[PDB]
Amino acid sequence: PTPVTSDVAYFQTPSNPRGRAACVVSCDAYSNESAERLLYDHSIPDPAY
Amino acid sequence: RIQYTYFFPVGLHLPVPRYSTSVSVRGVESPAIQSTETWVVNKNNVPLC
Amino acid sequence: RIQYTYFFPVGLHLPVPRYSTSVSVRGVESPAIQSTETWVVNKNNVPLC
Amino acid sequence: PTLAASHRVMLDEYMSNKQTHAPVHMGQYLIEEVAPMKRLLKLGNKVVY
Amino acid sequence: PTLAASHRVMLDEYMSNKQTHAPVHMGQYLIEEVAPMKRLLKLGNKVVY
Repeated sequence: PTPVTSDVAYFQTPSNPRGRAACVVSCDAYSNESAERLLYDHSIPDPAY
Repeated sequence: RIQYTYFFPVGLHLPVPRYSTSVSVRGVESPAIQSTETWVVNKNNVPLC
Repeated sequence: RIQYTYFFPVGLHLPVPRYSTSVSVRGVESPAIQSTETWVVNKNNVPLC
Repeated sequence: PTLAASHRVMLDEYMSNKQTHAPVHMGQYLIEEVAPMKRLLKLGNKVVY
Repeated sequence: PTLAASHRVMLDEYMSNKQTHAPVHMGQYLIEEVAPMKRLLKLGNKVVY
C-alpha cells in the first residue's frame, strides 16, 4: 500500500518498490552503520533523488 | 533459468494542473473519473486487469 | 578529464502577446498558471525538478 | 517496470504509434517496460517491439 | 544550456517529436540543449539523440 499522491515518474525507471534506493555496493566496505543509514534515515535525501 | 522482478502500480492520483499530449483520444478526459485497475499483458499476449 | 559548465533558468514570465506553435498539449494553456520549477534530466536519464 | 495502463484506451495508443504516444494523459498514465528481455507485443495483428 | 522544461508536458513532447515541438508555448518553455557532447535520452523506450 502506497499513498495516492506518490509520483508516477518513479515508476518508469527501474528502482525499489520501497521509496528509497538500497544499493549498498556503493557504501564503504565492512561498515554496517553507514549501510543502515542509507536505507532508513530521513535526514538524507535518496541516493536516487 | 534467470529470474527477474517486475514492478507495477495500480490506483494512483495525478496532481491538480492536469495535462494531456495525445492528439487522438476522445473519451476519458473528464476530471471526475478515477482509475481503479491497471492492465497487464501476459506471456501469451492476453491483456488482463 | 574535461569539465563543462551548464546553465538553465527557472521561474520566468513570458510577455503579454502569448503565442504558441504546438498542436498536442491541452492542459497548461491557462494565463493564470505559472511554472515554479524546471525539469532537468539526470546522467542516468531520470528527470529531476 | 512492465506495461501498465490505467484505462484500456491508453493501451491502444501505445500499439498504434509508439513514438507519438503520450505517457501521461489527464487522469491516466502508461509505463513502457524497461527490461533486459524485450518481448514481441502482439495484440490483434499489430506488433510493437 | 541544458534541458529545462517548465512543465512535465514540454519534456514529454520533446521526446515524441524532436523536429515539430514548440520551443515556447503560451506560458511555458523548453531549452533544447546545445552541448559539445551529445547523449542518448532514453525516457522510457523513446530515444532522442
